Amino acid sequence: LDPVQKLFVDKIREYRTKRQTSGGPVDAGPEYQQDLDRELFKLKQMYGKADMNTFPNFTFEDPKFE
Amino acid sequence: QLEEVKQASIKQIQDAIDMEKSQQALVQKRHYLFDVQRNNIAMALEVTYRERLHRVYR
Repeated sequence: LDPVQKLFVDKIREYRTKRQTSGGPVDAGPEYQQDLDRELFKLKQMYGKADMNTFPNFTFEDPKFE
Repeated sequence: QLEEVKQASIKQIQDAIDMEKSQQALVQKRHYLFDVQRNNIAMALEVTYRERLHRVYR
């Protein structure tokens, strides 16, 4: 064959179309969402429920000595 | 006669030697004891500062 780049055009088109109509799962419809929501929770479990928009800081003390 | 002179000889020098050796030891050993304790203290804390840096950076 011969069309190399004319095929790539055909693929290209839809990439922009979706981006310029963003909303939900993008023409996917709810179906992408239903998985996503679980996945995002699961990843929280790997780091525990520590907030990620906070900065942590604490003090630290002393024990018995000699 | 000669027996008592050598016998007394051991016993009188003994009580000295031992006590001058005891005296010399306690000076350096007691200063060492103090020293070692300071040692052990300092360590722990730089550790405590060090550990916090690793922990929070993680």
